[PDB]
Amino acid sequence: EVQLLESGGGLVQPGGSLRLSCAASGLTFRSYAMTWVRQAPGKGLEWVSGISVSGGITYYADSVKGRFTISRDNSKNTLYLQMNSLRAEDTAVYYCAKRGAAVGSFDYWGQGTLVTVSSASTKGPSVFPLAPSSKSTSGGTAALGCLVKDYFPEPVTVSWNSGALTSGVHTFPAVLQSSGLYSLSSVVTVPSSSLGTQTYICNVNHKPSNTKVDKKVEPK
Amino acid sequence: DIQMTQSPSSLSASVGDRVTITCRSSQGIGSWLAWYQQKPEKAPQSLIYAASSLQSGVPSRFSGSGSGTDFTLTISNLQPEDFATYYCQQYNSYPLTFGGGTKVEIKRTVAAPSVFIFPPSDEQLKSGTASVVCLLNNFYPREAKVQWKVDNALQSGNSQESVTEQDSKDSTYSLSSTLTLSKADYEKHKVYACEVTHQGLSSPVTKSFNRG
Amino acid sequence: KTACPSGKKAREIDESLIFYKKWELEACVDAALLATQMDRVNAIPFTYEQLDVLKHKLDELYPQGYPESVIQHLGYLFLKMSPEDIRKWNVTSLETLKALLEVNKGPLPQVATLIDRFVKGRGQLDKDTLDTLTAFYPGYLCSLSPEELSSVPPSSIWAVRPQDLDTCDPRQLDVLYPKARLAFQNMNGSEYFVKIQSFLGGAPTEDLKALSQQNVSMDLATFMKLRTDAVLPLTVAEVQKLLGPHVEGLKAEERHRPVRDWILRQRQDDLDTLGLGLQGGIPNG
Ligand SMILES: *[C@@H]1O[C@H](CO)[C@@H](O)[C@H](O)[C@H]1NC(C)=O
Ligand SMILES: *[C@@H]1O[C@H](CO)[C@@H](O)[C@H](O)[C@H]1NC(C)=O
Repeated sequence: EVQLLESGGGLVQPGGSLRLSCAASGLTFRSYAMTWVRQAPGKGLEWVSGISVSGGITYYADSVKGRFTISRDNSKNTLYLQMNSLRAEDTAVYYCAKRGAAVGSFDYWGQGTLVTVSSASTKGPSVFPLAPSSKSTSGGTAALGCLVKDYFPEPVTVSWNSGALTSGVHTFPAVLQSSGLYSLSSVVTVPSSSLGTQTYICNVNHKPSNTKVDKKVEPK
Repeated sequence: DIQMTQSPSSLSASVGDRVTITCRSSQGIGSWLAWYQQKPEKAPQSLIYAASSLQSGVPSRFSGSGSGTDFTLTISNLQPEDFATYYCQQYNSYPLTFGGGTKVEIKRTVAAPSVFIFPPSDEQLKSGTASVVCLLNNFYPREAKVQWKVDNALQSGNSQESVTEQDSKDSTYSLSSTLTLSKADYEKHKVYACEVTHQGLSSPVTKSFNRG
Repeated sequence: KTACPSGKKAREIDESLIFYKKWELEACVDAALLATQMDRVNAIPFTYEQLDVLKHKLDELYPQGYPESVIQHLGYLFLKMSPEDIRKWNVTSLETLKALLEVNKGPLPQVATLIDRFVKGRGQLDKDTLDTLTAFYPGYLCSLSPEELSSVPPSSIWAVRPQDLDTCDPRQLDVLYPKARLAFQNMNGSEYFVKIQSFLGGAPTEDLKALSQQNVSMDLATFMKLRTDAVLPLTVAEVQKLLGPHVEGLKAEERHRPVRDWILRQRQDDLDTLGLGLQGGIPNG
């Protein structure tokens, strides 16, 4: 039943504030030292802070010295990270980790909550089809897709014909244009014969903006 | 700041292999070493505490050893569930440190990219900006090179590439280039074409399309 | 008894003798020749029956003992040699010991009483003595008695491997730890520990406390060997100092032995600080 559910993670304007929250369940939170560990999108792991079993002694990275504050609440089964003066560099997924001992290894990690730190406003995505009118010329195979421009923040979920069609689908990892707007694209590669007979919709969902979209892709 | 540094950074191996990863602290850290597995879009998981000890629920094919400033995660008889990034961490002294990670990939025969291209939807062209895509499907290894020519004028620094994690079934990569123009600029020119050098293909393949 | 038939009178220990019957060997083989020609008797494929007759010969010739000469090439007759006989030997050599124990590999009551006669003469159980003894019967050392072990020179402790000290019970390791602690006190730290490590079965509280201060890194296995009585009066501090990072695995042995008692003897408010989640103790204040 062991579950660490981090939350509070969202978008923040630089120099802004934000407080995170790891909800423990299926352990004696009273009797364990926790830490925060963060991971830059597509870089490695970094320790951020750490609270004792008392709440008394608190350690931090020089990176976050006196901008962050680790707190705990054994009553409410919660661990907190206050974060002020946030910069671009603090954008990451923050994992709340449970040590198997004070001065030990982190033996359980949370699914982890994402913090984006940018001035860019929450934009829901424009969606656009990639018609396979001249990808059928591949012979036996025909590639078609849809394309998710001008969106922020991360992430978006793209499934095809309502999660039903799954085999030969490639949702590519998002980039980020000069606009400072992330830009994604998903394709799926299918027999040429099916085109027209079988209808193909891609289903975009952008939780940040509430924007979700079903878009159909057809050659002619 | 104790510097941890791993070797290698990237390692391709086949299933049922004995793979050795290295970790090397800048300073003595006795036995205060740990190992962490991470598979993409998921949280890290504990393998090893105290340089040697297995965490619980972890296969025994996982064997940590070492002390002082030299350590060795060794995965005997590799499984498919073991192809992942591996992270060594010191908890001798604050600040706590992980290494770079070690992307452990599946190994296999080469594969030519299947290559496609996609003019802009007139849906997009109404709004303004106008974006051509070039899809490389299943290939090996990752190193391909998309290169956009428009009316035989190499376009530089106006296309963002992007690549899948190695597949589960085909253990193979795919790629997407995204040549962004203006409405006007798209209107102005005729032939578009991504030229695609890869090891698998003998000569640079170049799929092409003309406006209308 | 009887006289030897014509011709059968053995002038040399040849192969022919394997064909002579029990009684023919009794009569025809000169005892004095057997002693001087003892080197050859190994090769000659005699039966057990036939050897009983060759044993009893030499018994007559030396009814007070046995020259090291005979003892050297005694061959396969060691097994037939009753412990009583051996209790009165002047062996005084390592190569003859080796010789006798090689065939002994091919308890054993004879083996025991022989070894006791080599040391009983040699005066002390020396390094090189115990080196070759364990090369045939490693658990020898942990086969001996608490009292017996006192005679061992501390210098000899060096010859011991960890292998030996698996069959060793407490009341033995008691007598063994002191000696090692003298043999290994010309050392410190990353040196001292490797050596002393096996013997900590004997080690009392006071001696464990000192080790903590020397920033030694112990494991849970080694800890589970420490005397129950010697664990009880250690702080949560001194436990976490010994075990260092291996403390993580201590949760597992909560309801075991050395630490079971320790946990109960400690306040809940003390344990909590270990970040392990151990239960049992005094909730004070
Ligand atoms: C053994 O050696 C001692 C010391 O010289 C000697 O006195 C004794 O007679 C010897 N015993 C036998 C049985 O030969
Ligand atoms: C033991 O470690 C401590 C740090 O906690 C430090 O005083 C020194 O490095 C070591 N001291 C001794 C006596 O080994």
